Formats: sequence, C-alpha cells, structure tokens
Amino acid sequence: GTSHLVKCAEKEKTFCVNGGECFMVKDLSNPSRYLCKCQPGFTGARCTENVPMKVQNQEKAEELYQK
Repeated sequence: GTSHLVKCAEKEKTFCVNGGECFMVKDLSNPSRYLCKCQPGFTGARCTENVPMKVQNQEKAEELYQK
C-alpha cells in the first residue's frame, strides 16, 4: 500500500468476484468503502467477465458493445 489503505483479501474479496482489488480503510471519516479495481483482465462491473475482447483493435469498424 505504501499509504494507508490495506486492501481486502482472498477471504474478503466478496464485494467482487475474482482478482479485483477490493478496498477497506481504517478510521478516516467513512471507512469500510468496499470497492474493487478490475485488474488488467477483468471488466463488466465487479470483474465478473474476463474481458473476452472480441472486437476491432487496430482502428477499424466495430461490433460488440462498441456500436
């Protein structure tokens, strides 16, 4: 952390699914903010969808979510 946060764990990442980077603080003003960072390889919301990247990449048309 090198700061103050402490990040949840493998037994507390429930706010989200897998990987993600769940976070909880200790004393401040309104700690307990469970939020997860979807690490490179996750998306959707709480990382419940292993970014199945299947659309244009090197400049081109589109199809998936991107209209």
